Amino acid sequence: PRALSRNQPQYPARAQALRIEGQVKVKFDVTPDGRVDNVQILSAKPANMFEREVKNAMRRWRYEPGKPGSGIVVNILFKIN
Amino acid sequence: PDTLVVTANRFEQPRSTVLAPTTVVTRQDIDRWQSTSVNDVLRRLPGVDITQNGGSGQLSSIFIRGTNASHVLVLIDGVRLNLAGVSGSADLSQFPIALVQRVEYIRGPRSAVYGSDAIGGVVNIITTRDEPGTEISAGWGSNSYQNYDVSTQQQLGDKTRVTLLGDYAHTHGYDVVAYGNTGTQAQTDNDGFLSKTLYGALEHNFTDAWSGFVRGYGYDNRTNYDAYYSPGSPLLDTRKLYSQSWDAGLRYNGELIKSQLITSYSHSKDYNYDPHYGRYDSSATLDEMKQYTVQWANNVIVGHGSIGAGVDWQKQTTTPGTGYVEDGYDQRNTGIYLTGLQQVGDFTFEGAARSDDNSQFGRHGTWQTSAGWEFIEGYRFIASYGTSYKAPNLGQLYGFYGNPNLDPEKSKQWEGAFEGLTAGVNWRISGYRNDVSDLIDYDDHTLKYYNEGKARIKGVEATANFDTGPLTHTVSYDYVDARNAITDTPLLRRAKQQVKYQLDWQLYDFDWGITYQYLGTRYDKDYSSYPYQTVKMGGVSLWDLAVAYPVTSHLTVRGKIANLFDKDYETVYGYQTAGREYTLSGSYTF
Ligand code: CNC
Ligand SMILES: CCCCCCCCCCCC[N+](C)(C)[O-]
Ligand SMILES: CCCCCCCC
Ligand SMILES: CCCCCCCC
Ligand SMILES: CCCCCCCC
Ligand SMILES: CCCCCC
Ligand SMILES: CCCCCC
Ligand SMILES: [Ca+2]
Ligand SMILES: [Ca+2]
Repeated sequence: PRALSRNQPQYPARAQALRIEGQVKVKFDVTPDGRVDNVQILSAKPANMFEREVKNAMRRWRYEPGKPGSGIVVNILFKIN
Repeated sequence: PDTLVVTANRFEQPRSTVLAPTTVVTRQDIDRWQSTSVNDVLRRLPGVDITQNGGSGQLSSIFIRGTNASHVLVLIDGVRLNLAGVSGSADLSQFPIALVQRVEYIRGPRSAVYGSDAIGGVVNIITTRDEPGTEISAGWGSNSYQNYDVSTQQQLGDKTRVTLLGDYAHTHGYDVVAYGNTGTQAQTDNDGFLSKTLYGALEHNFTDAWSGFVRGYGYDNRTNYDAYYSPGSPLLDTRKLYSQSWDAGLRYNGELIKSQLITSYSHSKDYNYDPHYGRYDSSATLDEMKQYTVQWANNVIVGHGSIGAGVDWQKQTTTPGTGYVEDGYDQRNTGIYLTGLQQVGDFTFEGAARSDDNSQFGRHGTWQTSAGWEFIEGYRFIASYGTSYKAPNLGQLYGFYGNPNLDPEKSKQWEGAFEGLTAGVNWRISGYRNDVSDLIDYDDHTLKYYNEGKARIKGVEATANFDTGPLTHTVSYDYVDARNAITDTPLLRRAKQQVKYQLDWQLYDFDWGITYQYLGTRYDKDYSSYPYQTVKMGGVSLWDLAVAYPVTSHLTVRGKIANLFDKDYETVYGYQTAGREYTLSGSYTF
């Protein structure tokens, strides 16, 4: 599987206001038409902070048609400069 | 695994309300929902109960967490929308949806950081976006609805951006009936709405840190409604509202300090008249206001949070007869505020205090605090308390309907909330109480405003969002018990219960949305015979269905069915609602 567009998650307002960094690791599948599928959250730091923004964004992610895969894993890091 | 990296955008200033219940609506939400009015947006949101004296363009009222229609503070880019009327209630039917790029919405005790008179909540309509490109859009629906819109945002030089927008929206509408309010004879005319908007903005970065903007916009709305008919007298049946706003500002945006100095002017003219006698005839009314605001706000990052502080100045002047005050009025206000936010271990604290000096009412302070604890990873308890303060409008003191000894409404308010993330479900549940003293009402008998004692509001707010495979679920539940504490009688037009459920999914590149709403039991006054009795309206369920398809990379077509089962219902007794309505639209982007 190769990525074609992976729209960036928004930085949660509470996290930016409290100067909080972290990360979320995601696992999902890649359909024949380049749709992202069966999204799970494998780990998240800190808990109850970044998940919803990741899941939202991932709805829009598009990959290459057509080479599917099963547990494709992406780690997403949230940083404040 | 690949790593994506998300870096906080420094040009975003998040508010110190991280502990408050808040909702943001983006332009992606609005586009998808195919909303043709601002009310169609706010009605989706927790704590919000909207009523309406008909349909598009007719008066709508917003009850946040059981409070009155004037208890919601409505801001446009952080500044009060022009509100000249004696009722003191915002009518967001008149604000054009084409200007709305984001809505920021808060409710409960913390709301009054934005202004001490946000007893129920704050609705902040943001008209600016960062979205390069051009969009041309067009749409048609039931009751001869038509909309044409063009907007563009373009680089005018390397550090200078220009945004332009024009919008035209028209509907013939339907007969609102206005049962019991039309005097001797009903007016079976269709009651439509025409709204034309124009907007321009210019933003310029002097350096990476220092920026400047200037913006201007206006709209011209004509609405038809139904009114008291007496044969041989003027029938004030139509409204012409003109509005224009002009803003200019300087921002410093550093790593740790952010400062803005903004200057705003808004001029509104609201006419009600009989087309047959004319809009300048002695029979027409005009509410006209010029409002000038200067704000200076500052925020400093401090550890795990920040401290903010600022000063504001507002002047309102109204012309003779505005608010039925024979000669109009002049009102001035000077405010200072302080805010603080800090996470310490598993505890978060937030606090704000403001003081306002009013040319009429003198000096008043309000304040709020929240303390949160994450007691198990992912799970929080948050407690919060605040006060609020709302002076009568000068109309309610000095005009035809006025009572010069009216006292201000004061509110004490608390809330306790749990939030969690449990098996993919982001949930929150809170209970709240609002005690509002010296509650202001209008007396039908004597045609004057009075203080009517105290209101006591108790409520529960519950929210959940979660995804089940291809489906996204957004759910809220509200219960509100809003009573006049002296008579224990329920406050009118507030639903005891609401359920809101959004369900989104895509299949085969079609993006679908189902919206369900349950509106619970509501009391209202029957005006068809005196003394005016209270009626109870039963609960109703309403369904909307919306679909979007990207025909090409630049063209999307959308279709909507609002009230899919053509359910009859009313949010104000006597005022008919639309019934089942169809919309088709298109957006071409480049
Ligand atoms: C009582 C009443 C009513 N009003 Co006056 C009348 N006649 N109104 C008044 C009185 C004040 C009510 C009050 N402050 O409590 C009174 C006589 C001062 C008044 C004044 C006006 N009203 C006016 C009009 C036309 C209307 N009024 C109605 C709301 C017409 C009402 C018809 C109806 N049966 O609903 C009405 C009969 C009942 C209101 C009520 O019981 N609310 C109960 C409460 C719990 O609900 P609520 O939603 O929070 O009601 C609020 C609003 O109605 C607000 N409000 C009242 N009228 C208006 C008008 C506008 C434009 C706005 C933005 C707000 C209001 O006052 C309440 C806030 O406290 C209206 C639907 C009647 C009609 N069918 O013709 C009509 C609006 C038509 C439209 N869709 O735009 C005036 C423009 C009349 C004029 N030409 O000057 C004027 C504007 C006031 C303003 N901008 O603030
Ligand atoms: C215009 C006055 C604003 C009030 C803010 C008071 C605290 C400022 C103290 C400076 C702190 C230094 N630092 C590292 C956080 O930038
Ligand atoms: C209520 C606690 C158990 C939830 C565990 C689910 C892990 C995704
Ligand atoms: C995925 C096909 C859409 C049908 C949904 C309509 C249900 C009310
Ligand atoms: C409320 C006015 C009554 C006339 C007929 C009702 C049809 C729903
Ligand atoms: C440049 C227009 C802004 C208005 C300042 C009062
Ligand atoms: C689903 C809760 C609403 C129940 C109506 C009494
Ligand atoms: Ca009519
Ligand atoms: Ca009419």
